[PDB]
Amino acid sequence: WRYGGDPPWPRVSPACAGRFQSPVDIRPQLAAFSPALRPLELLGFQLPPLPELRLRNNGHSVQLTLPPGLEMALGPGREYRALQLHLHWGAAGRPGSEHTVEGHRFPAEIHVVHLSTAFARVDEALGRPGGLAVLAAFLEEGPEENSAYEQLLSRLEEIAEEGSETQVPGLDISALLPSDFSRYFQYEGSLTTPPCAQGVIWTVFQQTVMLSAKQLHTLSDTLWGPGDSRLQLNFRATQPLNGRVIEASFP
Amino acid sequence: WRYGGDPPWPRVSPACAGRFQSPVDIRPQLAAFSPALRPLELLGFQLPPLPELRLRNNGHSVQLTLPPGLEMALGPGREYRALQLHLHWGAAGRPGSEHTVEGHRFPAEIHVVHLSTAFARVDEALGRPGGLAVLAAFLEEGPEENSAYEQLLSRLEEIAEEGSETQVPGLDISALLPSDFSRYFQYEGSLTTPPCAQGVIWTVFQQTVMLSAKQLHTLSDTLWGPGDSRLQLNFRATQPLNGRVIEASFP
Ligand SMILES: CC#CCN1C(=O)c2ccc(S(N)(=O)=O)cc2S1(=O)=O
Ligand SMILES: CC#CCN1C(=O)c2ccc(S(N)(=O)=O)cc2S1(=O)=O
Ligand SMILES: [Zn+2]
Ligand SMILES: [Zn+2]
Repeated sequence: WRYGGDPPWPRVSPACAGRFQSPVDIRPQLAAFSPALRPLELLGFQLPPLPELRLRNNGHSVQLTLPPGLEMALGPGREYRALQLHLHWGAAGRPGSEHTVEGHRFPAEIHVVHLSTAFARVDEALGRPGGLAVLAAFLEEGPEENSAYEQLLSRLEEIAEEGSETQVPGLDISALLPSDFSRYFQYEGSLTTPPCAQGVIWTVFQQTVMLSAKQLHTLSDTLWGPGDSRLQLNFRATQPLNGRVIEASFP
Repeated sequence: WRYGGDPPWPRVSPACAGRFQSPVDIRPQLAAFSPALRPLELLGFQLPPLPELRLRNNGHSVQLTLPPGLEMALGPGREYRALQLHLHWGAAGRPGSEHTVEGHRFPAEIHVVHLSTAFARVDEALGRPGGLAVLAAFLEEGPEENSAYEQLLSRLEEIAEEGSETQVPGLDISALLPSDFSRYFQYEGSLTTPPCAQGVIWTVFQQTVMLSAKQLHTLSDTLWGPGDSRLQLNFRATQPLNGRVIEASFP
């Protein structure tokens, strides 16, 4: 399968035509204030410089392999451990966030993928409710160079070829995420690529994160995808809610 | 394991010493109104007389094994299928519900235990997020007699012995529950007997079900448990929320 260019995704993966798919369009005034949504807890994310982390070009995105010990909680006793993170982005002049807010698509989007501590392996967790949790944040253009993201973007050139990978030194993973861990949207959806497994809890931060133009450009323009072809516009059209009510941690 | 004496429940099952156990004390004052909680939807609960259902005195409760085909959804994409239902009660002039409201203990309580459609069987579901779900309703003393419960209560004589069972014709299982599926409390808890696995979603109706006084005597008076003792006060001690917030489908 490929981003923008058949095969159609149900042909390759019928799950992708399920009723509860991701990403989705967030319409904050139809979201539901749920006071029981407490602040996110992220421990162990402040990594030292060694060991090094694997950063690969998989042709569908750039992916950082996170080590054991990144622990996350959506609620009391509802804990997770981070596996990896990756990005989604547009092209020159065009946005490529997966999730949108009232129609507005953001320049790019970070996804940090976690596994319920109730499941030992990802493949037990796939398809099961709550088995996987993704923290999503939006990246926009702001006036300043973002130093947390620079640590990755400055390494993009070395893995421009589809399938190539490099070791980067450890970074503070939490530094790539927004400021208020108490302000987010949450719904249950799916993987946004095949196999499109449902049961994924999606937490989308209410706050954005700001990158320079040199940094967003670097993100879309540096990487080569499948075929003699650029890795760009690697997002999925927003999917219908089909009766799902998006929740908000804030009024 | 039993209610009143040894063995102690953590010595049986380690999970019975978990932080997030059931039952709890529902203080509506502190419940988070959550407008994403829509009305519950049952399917296939209106059973014909054949096939018949096994009703058992397992020495801890009276338990009705339910057939295939009984579908329940907590909301869009949160789908379960019913396994069994059972009862908790007190004694003469003593209440026996597991859950209490602002300290109030009700005469008895019906549990309807469900399995997430993501799991083929209970052992896969235990301890997993949302793996099992229980619908709980309180039974109160009422003026007129309940004809739905008379179908079951009239058969208790036949299973007085501990470990005995009978076969009863099918019935509207939903008529054993309140008519209002829209107004409820929801929280994440445990099973209230070993192995006491967490990750269980408890939905507690605020509408009660009404049984005549004799019916409540029939329930509490008829059955025999371990030793030469009646089966009575077969509820577990109220457990602390330990930071969990109960949600409410209504303001
Ligand atoms: C099979 C398998 C697997 C692992 N994953 C994916 O394919 C996939 C696709 C999209 C995402 S995304 N856009 O975060 O949901 C995450 C994953 S994954 O769990 O790491
Ligand atoms: C192992 C196994 C099993 C099945 N179940 C239990 O042990 C248990 C305990 C308490 C309840 S209760 N009192 O409703 O929580 C229900 C079940 S069960 O799922 O049918
Ligand atoms: Zn993604
Ligand atoms: Zn019970």
